[PDB]
Amino acid sequence: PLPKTHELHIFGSFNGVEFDMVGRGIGNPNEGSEELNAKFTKGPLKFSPYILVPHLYYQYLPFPDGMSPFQAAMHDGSGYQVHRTIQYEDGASVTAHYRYTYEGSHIKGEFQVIGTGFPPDGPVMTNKLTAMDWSVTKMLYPNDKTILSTADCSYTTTAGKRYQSKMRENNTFAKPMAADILQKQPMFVFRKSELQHSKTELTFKEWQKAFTDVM
Amino acid sequence: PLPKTHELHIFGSFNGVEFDMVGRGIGNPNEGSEELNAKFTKGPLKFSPYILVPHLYYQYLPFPDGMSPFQAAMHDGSGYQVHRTIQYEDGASVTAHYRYTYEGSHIKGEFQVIGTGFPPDGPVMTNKLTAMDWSVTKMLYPNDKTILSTADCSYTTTAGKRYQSKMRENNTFAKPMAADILQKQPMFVFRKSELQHSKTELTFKEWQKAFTDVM
Amino acid sequence: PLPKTHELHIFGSFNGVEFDMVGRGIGNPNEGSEELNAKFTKGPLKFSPYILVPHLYYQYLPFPDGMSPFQAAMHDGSGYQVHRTIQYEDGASVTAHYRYTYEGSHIKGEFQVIGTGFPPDGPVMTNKLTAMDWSVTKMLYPNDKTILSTADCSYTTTAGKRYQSKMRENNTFAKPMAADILQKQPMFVFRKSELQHSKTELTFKEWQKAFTDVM
Amino acid sequence: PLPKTHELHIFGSFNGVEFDMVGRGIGNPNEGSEELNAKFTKGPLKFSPYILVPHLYYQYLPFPDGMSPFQAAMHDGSGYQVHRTIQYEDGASVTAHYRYTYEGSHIKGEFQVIGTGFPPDGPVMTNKLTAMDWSVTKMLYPNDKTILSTADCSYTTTAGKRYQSKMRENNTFAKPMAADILQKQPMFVFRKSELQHSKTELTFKEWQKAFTDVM
Repeated sequence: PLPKTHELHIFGSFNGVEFDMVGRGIGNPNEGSEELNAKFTKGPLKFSPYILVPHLYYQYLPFPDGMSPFQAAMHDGSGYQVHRTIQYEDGASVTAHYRYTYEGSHIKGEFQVIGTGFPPDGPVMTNKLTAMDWSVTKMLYPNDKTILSTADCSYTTTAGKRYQSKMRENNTFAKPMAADILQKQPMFVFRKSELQHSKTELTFKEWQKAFTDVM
Repeated sequence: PLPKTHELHIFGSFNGVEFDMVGRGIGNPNEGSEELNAKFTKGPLKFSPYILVPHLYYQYLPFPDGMSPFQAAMHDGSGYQVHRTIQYEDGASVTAHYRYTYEGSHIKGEFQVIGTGFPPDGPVMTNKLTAMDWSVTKMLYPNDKTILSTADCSYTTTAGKRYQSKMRENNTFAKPMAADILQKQPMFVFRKSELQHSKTELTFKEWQKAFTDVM
Repeated sequence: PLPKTHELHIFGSFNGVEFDMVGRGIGNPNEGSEELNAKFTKGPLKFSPYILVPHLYYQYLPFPDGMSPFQAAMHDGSGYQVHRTIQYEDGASVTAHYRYTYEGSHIKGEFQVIGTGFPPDGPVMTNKLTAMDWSVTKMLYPNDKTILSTADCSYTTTAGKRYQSKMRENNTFAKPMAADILQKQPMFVFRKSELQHSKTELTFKEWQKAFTDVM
Repeated sequence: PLPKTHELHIFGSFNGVEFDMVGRGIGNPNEGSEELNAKFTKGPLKFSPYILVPHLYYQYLPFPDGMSPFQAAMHDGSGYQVHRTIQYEDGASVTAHYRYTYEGSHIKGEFQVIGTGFPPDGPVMTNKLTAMDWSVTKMLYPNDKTILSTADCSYTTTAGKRYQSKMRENNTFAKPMAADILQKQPMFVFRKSELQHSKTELTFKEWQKAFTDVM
């Protein structure tokens, strides 16, 4: 059972201040596209909404020859969990844990996001991020139940210089990934993200494309 | 009030498997010592108990000329939160968030600890860790409510090759730290740990000593 | 002109033991292909020849809409230098500096390569590396004379487990890169490498392809 | 023999522009002190003289119970080489290789230093560094000929924020280090630095102190 709709709940804190957000979306699991609308609960954000982009659904991502491991684990209900760290060039750090429940073609996401060390005068706390650069993630399978994923991420700023980060995650599966997934390493994923936000809501879209080669 | 006793609740998961642990302890805040006993809330652990050492109370740490910022925040109840990431040389990662409540001289710790990507054949999952090397943490105060602390950590193993990690954390304070704290940077902290564990319990001791100089 | 032939001189040390290698080769600057043969002056190497892969010619890399900055800089003779760091998961490190001279369509490379801390019983020093995984490099242009390039690299080994590294470099240009090159960021590059080696010598090939998108 | 005098030759480049320095100094190998006078070869530095601090003689460093391995390698003439990498918070990097010859108690150092990616508007290239913070280096001995040393380094700057770096090195010994040295790990080294500079020259002092404990 592959997804068509999803809900999001982010909870946690930024620089010691609790925050919470809910959203709902749609996507196309055959084309790795998704979109989400989220209404900011109680007034504006005290930080750049662009910082939320990674935390705003790999179940929408197909692989070249068949289901992604993410899709397979939804389809058989065994599931996976995501444990992510992001280290920002100015010393800030975000840690995140993602858990999912499924009903038919509907995903429910419960995302714990904790951010600290954002400089009060930095681009995140002063809302100077203007967009997130397209990215390539590299995935390896150190064992049959664990994916290690790495990316070098970056945002454009109003200043003109890019705000960089290193993103690392483990994806841990309750059951082993299928042979035909494991035999194709490394696996890369190209992602494009678009965020438009106003005072009291945001609209998010992501396109993802898995590839082993470009030549 | 300075602390004299504490209790510990750790909850989270390692390699996707929930675990939970409680214990009780004592310490001397004039001398930066502590002692903790804990039982496992389910038979033996499925990983080296030595991996828990950083998660097993900086309120017991004084500074050279007065209270640590940790002590001052316990004393006036305004408090601090710890956000820690540990990256292990074999690709495992741990993220942690520490929160505290105070009842006079008593500390209640609620510690979320999430570990992923420990190789099933690695020294953590096959219990080859023998002890935690003595360590030096470097602390800087990038602003008046934030400490950034870093350390290069290592364990001895049965094979005799060290198991290394990099530890990084923010400590985020509700109230600005005192000017006299903010004046002395970098501040270093020496730590020694000992862990004795058996099948169904562990005993933990830590000594901590702040210093700006050794000459 | 665009390059058609090249020679290689690598000098430096691995774990404090000097080594030196010369080699010659050809490539197709319109397709991003190159190959190289090098005889060992003093018989089979003291470490895995696979470790040399990144050090065995971006002048053969075209860009999607015309010349790469590398090709342009060769064209006007103004040139560029590469300064590269590679950090291996077992604590080893390599630093490298590449300088080039040009005689028409022939490239002469002088590469200093210094490696240290490769454990004697590790996969490099005991020749357990079997191949270098295909890679994706992310390139940004923090200023008009500088590229910053990052890749997460990995080799296959005999014992099945991957041998990972992080590769970071600057490419520094004597004259600014063209505004047309500077406009399209990030720029990714896909690389495939092939190495075969005898007791006597080695043969190396590389295919590189630049892309801003896969969709 | 222990050292009492040294000369220095740094050669290399910063942001692809060659520089060269020669200098002369003295020190006390029983107390871990040194001083150096050094001259800028042509005109002033295009960059902060403070960036040079780590490149401006562990032979002066005694150990708590006897000679450091650095001093023992000098004494018997077998020697060691230093291979150092430094990663700066704004994306810059320096690699250095130190080689030494000895004539009795006189050291001759030949230091290759290569720096790239320092932003033209950053604190190095616009001369905003004001001092190098006191530092603690952690040393481990993964094998009997190899030290791994790590330190988190920081400078004060004119803009009211620190400029941080991560320094990593291997020190590689032509002869095995002594077992009395190999048995005590980790070993830490505390270092203090002072720098003064004019248009034509600088004066540098360092104090180093090895310690296994502070309690």
